[PDB]
Amino acid sequence: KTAVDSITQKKFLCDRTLWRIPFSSNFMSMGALTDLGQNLLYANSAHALDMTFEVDPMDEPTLLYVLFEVFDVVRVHRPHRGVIETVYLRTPFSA
Amino acid sequence: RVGNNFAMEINLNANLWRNFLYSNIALYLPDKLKYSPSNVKISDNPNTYDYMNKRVVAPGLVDCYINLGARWSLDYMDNVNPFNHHRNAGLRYRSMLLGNGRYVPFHIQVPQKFFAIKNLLLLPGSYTYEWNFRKDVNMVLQSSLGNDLRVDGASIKFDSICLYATFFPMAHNTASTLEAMLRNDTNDQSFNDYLSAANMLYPIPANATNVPISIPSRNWAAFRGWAFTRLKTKETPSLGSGYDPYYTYSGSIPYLDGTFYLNHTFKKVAITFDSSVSWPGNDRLLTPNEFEIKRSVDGEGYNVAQCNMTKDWFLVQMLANYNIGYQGFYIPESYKDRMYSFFRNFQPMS
Amino acid sequence: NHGTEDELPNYCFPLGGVINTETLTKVKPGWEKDAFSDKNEIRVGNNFAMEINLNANLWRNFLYSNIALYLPDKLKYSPSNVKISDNPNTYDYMNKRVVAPGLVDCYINLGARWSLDYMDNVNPFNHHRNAGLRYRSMLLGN
Amino acid sequence: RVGNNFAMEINLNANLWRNFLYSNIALYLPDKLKYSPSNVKISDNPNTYDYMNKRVVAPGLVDCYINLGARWSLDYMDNVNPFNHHRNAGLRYRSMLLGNGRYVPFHIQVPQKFFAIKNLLLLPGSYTYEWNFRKDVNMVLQSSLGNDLRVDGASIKFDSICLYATFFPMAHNTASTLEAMLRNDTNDQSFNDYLSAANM
Amino acid sequence: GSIPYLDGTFYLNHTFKKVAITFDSSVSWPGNDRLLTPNEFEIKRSVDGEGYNVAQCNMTKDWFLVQMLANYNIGYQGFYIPESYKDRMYSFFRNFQPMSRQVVDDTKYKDYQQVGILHQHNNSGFVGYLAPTMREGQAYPANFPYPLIGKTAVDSITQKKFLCDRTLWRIPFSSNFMSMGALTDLGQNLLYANSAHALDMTFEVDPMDEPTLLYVLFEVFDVVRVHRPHRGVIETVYLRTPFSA
Amino acid sequence: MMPQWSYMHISGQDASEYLSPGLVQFARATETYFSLNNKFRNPTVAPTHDVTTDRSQRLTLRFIPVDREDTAYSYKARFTLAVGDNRVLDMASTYFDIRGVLDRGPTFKPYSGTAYNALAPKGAPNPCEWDTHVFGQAPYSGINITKEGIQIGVEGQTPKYADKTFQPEPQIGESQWYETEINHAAGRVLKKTTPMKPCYGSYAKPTNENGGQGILVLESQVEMQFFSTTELTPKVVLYSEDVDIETPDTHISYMPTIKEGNSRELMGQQSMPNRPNYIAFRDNFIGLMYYNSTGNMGVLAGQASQLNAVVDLQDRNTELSYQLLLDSIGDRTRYFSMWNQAVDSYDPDVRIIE
Amino acid sequence: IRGVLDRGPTFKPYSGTAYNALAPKGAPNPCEWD
Amino acid sequence: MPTIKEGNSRELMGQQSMPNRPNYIAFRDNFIGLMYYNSTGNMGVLAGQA
Repeated sequence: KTAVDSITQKKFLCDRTLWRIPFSSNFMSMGALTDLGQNLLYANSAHALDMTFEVDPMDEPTLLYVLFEVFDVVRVHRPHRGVIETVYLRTPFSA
Repeated sequence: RVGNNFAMEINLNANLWRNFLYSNIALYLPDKLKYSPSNVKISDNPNTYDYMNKRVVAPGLVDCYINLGARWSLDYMDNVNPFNHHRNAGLRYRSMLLGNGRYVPFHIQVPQKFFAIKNLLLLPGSYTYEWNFRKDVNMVLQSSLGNDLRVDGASIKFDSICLYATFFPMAHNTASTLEAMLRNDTNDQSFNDYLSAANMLYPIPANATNVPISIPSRNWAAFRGWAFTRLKTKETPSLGSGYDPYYTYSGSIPYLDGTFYLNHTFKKVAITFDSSVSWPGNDRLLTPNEFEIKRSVDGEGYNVAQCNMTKDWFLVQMLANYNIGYQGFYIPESYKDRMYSFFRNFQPMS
Repeated sequence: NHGTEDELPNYCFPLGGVINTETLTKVKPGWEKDAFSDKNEIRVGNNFAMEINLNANLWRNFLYSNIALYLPDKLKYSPSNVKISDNPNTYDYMNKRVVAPGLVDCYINLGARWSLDYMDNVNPFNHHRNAGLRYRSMLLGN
Repeated sequence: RVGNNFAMEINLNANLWRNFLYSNIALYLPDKLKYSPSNVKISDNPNTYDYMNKRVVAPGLVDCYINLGARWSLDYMDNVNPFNHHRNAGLRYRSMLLGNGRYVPFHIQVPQKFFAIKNLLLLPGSYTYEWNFRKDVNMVLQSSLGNDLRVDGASIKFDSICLYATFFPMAHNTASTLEAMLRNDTNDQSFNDYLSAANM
Repeated sequence: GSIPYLDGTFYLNHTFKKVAITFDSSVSWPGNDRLLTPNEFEIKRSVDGEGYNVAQCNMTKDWFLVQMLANYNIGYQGFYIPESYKDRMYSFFRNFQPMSRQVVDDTKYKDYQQVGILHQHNNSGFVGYLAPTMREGQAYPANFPYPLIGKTAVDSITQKKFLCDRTLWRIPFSSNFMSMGALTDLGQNLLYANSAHALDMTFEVDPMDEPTLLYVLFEVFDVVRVHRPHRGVIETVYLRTPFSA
Repeated sequence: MMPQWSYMHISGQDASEYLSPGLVQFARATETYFSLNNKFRNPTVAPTHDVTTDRSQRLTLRFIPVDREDTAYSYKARFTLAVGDNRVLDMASTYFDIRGVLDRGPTFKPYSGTAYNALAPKGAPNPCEWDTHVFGQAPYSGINITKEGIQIGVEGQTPKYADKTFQPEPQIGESQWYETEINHAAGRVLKKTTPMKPCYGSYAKPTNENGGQGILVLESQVEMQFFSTTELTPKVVLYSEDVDIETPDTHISYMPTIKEGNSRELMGQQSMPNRPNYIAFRDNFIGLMYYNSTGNMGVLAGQASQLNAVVDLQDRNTELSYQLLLDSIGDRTRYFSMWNQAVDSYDPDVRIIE
Repeated sequence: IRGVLDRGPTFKPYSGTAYNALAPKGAPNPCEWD
Repeated sequence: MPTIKEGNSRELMGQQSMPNRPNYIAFRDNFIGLMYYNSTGNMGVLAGQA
């Protein structure tokens, strides 16, 4: 009966997961090699990228960990006994 | 005896609840809420066990009447690594796997995780297999308190290391034939790293609110997308160099083990190609020029799921994780909602 | 009701470990006094202790809180010297009607897996341990 | 009152832990670690409940400081049957399924487990079906302590036994046709015991 | 109590040391220099051979490999947790429990003193003496147990063991120990079909101060074909091989 | 062989082959409401050729380091991994077997609370003395008290006295609950030379097989102290002694005075259990091996090729990649000791208070 | 099958006691003696 | 038990009570043991009367 005037606070937690923004025209998964990933716009020319993150302030040094999703592949060839030759390719972001 | 017997009263249930609160939450509260004990010697190093063990915290900060009737995580603990705790079952088990004592002669088997060779079928021949192992206790060992084990006397020595290999006892004619086939380039083996990503770390100064990053003009063909979190510098060792002199921490390392816990501190993300073209643009999102992760009261209308998350962000995460969104929202199937998935870990609160 | 594991007794002791100490004087050997203070507190015998059956209590509190209080109103009775509402659909009414603990005590149907005949026809979902309802309640706030 | 109130202290959590240890591990320790109580009459038969109930065991053998910080089963208990325990949920459930009392009129349904006939599809005809049932309480009954029920007064009597059979209400033309097919040796049924072993 | 033989409440699998299998009193099986210790199946080793153990307990690499293959065909292409539907209640992994602990080294700790329950005191004054009875005694520093941690931790020794209840040890008669069909490959080897053989087995176990029994299951085919030629007629043909009735 | 096997279906055709076509058709048509499948055996036969070798061959090979380099902060081991002719090796079945010694240090505490006198009120002190006053307890009831000490009995007609080194034992006291009034009592106390510490958490190593903790110098130093009521035979006998008192898992939660030395003041100090602190190797042995560090890159090369098949970038994250991989192909809530596979987690009720 | 079973006097489907469980385990009942 | 001596005395006021050990008794899992199996002396019977 004597409950005090109150205010409501809402928030959320989401541990042990990574935020995701897929490079897909509809954000859906339709294959490892996305549709935008094969758009001539991104194949015929180079582009520069700018990102701006806004975060809650923390009273201590932190780090923004960004994963640029790509293809990190290797083809292994073993032509003769005791011989191992490999071809590494990471695209985008080639070594 | 004339009258009732002599009796003393105690609230059992209230006590048990209280002991649980003080042991599991109170003592793990940030150091700024604590104070040094009087007339007792206490270490000067805050990364010390002695320090974390003697700093005193008042029970009244997390007493049995704390946020009564609510399902709420303390704002003070939201940004505290939840895995550096004595109730971390995984860590507790690995600790007891070695024994209950300080001195331990160990014998372990360590797996190869490098993607290019972990599942490789190696053909006949002689190969040089060489690897490097760390001796830094803050890297190879883990503590629930996360104190500096270099300072707190933890020590390790490697006596002997062997390499074991098991071979299917394959029929020689068959093995011989399989070998011939696998030596043609048409049948070359190929593997991709599961994570499949270039990993970047950008510093966010204390109290900094805006974090702008810039990638100089490059090729984006085959680009799959972005994934991101936030880490504490104190909990992220400097890699590349064989030894990090300023690493005075031994708790979980989100960057390597996946114990992420700061995803709730992101406000919004703006993506721009060639400094003018907004992506995804095309007036797709309710707030078209950027990805708003959460809103503060002023924009309640655009939030959902009964918390501060926006409809836009909830939609993108559901689609990105399960392709759910264009034909209704519902709980994803268990086999697709793994341990590190979005929904499984989504916890709205009020 | 598989009972309680109360084989070992539970006691509470004085804050100082002992309390009924008696004043004695140091002595040297027939024997002669010594002067050590002549006023030393030494307790002769075991310390002062009180006993309590922890497990039986916890079991009992569980029974009264979750079953007793939810028993049909016909098994309850109005409290004396206390004002109570006339409307039985009222919270005040359901909160003040008193029920005797002895109706669902820790020795109720001992050794059996049995739902009380009185509760079989009582809606089991209208309970404070209904996790679903509790969650939706906390989803709004406290 | 001048000063603080009168108070008594007790370590709740330590007590609860201790009671758990004594009740579930201590009392189940091997008899060689126990000793007979003084001034109390105790049975001579070690397979007796009275014996297993009065033999006293010291709490200090499995106290709250036992192998602290470790995940370890006591070497003494490794070779002790872990299922003969009051925390055996399965046994506890079957016990409560009958009731909480000593005297129980029972009514049960018992399945045929012999592999050669358990899943057999029996065709039209009259068959003699006969089986034998045990009355030995140490065989048909189970206790958590494992005491000798023949000596400890357990008793059982079989009043009546019936045989029940359920038939799919199959169309007669279809049943008739299925019967004809199953009577040819080419369509003989065959089963193998799941365990498939000679036991020595 | 429970009758392991009939209900499956097995709990003594940890007491086996090794098993040696021999055909015609001279030919070791599986032989062929397959196992690290080729002449026998070593289930567990005691310190002297730590090098050949795994999973952080006293089990040998050889035995862990055989059991994993026999139960799930896991072993030649890496070790990993088997799929839940294949790791049932009476399966190997589900019940495998490796354990370790430390204890005072009674031969290297200078101040060692062997004290039995009769003279150990911890919580003296607050507990009963050698019984679950009324408290007695007086408060006083405890003299037991020895500290295994802290600045004054005592010289210790490590002990490793394991439990593996409600399961059966398995040694399949398969050339690679894998399951490739009910009728195994060795089971159809002309060597075992064209002639009779005698078998010798030698089990080494931990001693127990009471009569026990070695329960051996010789896996075979226990089959029956049912014939029902006419109304009210049931004829059966039973065949159990090997070990025919 | 053949004959009986085929007839009993131990080998041969499947039910779908040996049953008449009519029944097979019928079984398929009725499967949904009346099943006949479990009534006919379907044999499974393993292949007998071209799978396993008849020749002598090891299933598991063990390789020793051809070169090892134990350095300041890292360890390097090189092996000559040899895959014989007519053999193939799946790298997933290889692993480094490591033996060494670990000292978790003095801050390792695998448990909450204390191992010593956990039931004692956290402020209760041990029977002690200071400057000289005594605060103790005499729980043992003996026959009589003389200059010889407390009498525990009589061997024949001769009086048997308590053995100073361990008698009386703190653990023993009167059996009944009501006060019977003890006339000749005994107990143990700590000399003023032994620092005062709360009972809770108190430990002192024993110096004799009987549990006594008196310090030896090598003879016992126990000194009897007799007491009589303020009102002339002694009623109480205390066996005072010095013990190597230590508090290995607790600390003082309340220090009354900064002043050193035992005083009445110190009797009001309180003890509290040290914070638990588990120390162990990481989940899946994360951190033990170097990955994504060009300065300590792994090596896998044919001796005949000399070219390193391993090419790493510090831009890659192998450990995390493996963490996420396991989650996708299995139940990460299950533990597997071999790989130290026990995922980091927290109590849901601790992260979010309900 | 229908029959009658007597689990005997050693059957005790529970831990503790059904009578005066809260009474100190050493407290006696009001009594008299000589 | 304080004294072996029979009869009520002041001594008996110091005796202590303890709950009897729990002991569940029931039919076995899947009614194991009720029916005879693998015992040639009490073999089951299923035969056509014809």
